[PDB]
Amino acid sequence: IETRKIPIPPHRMSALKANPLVDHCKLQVRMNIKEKRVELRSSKYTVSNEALQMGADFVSAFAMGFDIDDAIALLRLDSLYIQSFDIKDVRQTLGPDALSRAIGRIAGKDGKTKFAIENATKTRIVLAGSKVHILGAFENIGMARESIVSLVLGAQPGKVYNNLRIIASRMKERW
RNA sequence: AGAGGAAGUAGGUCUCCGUAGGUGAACCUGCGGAG
Repeated sequence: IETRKIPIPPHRMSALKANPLVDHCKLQVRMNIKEKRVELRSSKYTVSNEALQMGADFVSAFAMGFDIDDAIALLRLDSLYIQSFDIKDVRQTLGPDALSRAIGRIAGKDGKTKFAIENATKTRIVLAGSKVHILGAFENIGMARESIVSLVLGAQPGKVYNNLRIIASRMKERW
């Protein structure tokens, strides 16, 4: 018998107050969004450390900016990963014109560039300033990560999107 | 002004917060900030 408690940011508290993991994995839950904690407890119907760690990963992935439409995908498919890239990781210049210009390049007006990158490499990303979070299979996470870091190296989004599309097609192909 | 003669050229998304107005709890728009 093991328990795991996770902290949540003060962003998604109403969305966590929305309504089930006891039905999903037979693992008893408690919540308190004023101490920012969510208790996960394993019962006699709870069988595996896989179920424990996957419930923990599902709740933390809902906490870090994804909704349930992209979180029950993590509850369901075991090939699905999350990777959280800080924009402060590997940096091309020392100059502090970073945050606004970089996430203006990555996000794009009305979400055009983030959305086209998502549709191109089949991954699902969310963007909040310094931290950008990628969800999907880890080769798609590698594709989205190399596209985003080539966006912050200062390459144009048209050329980056073209190369991303051709790499995504060659990765979809079997032989 | 005249019929002839002869010639030549052809780039801030999402979420939250503080605002100000709107039709009020909520909610919408605009702005200023943090993730």
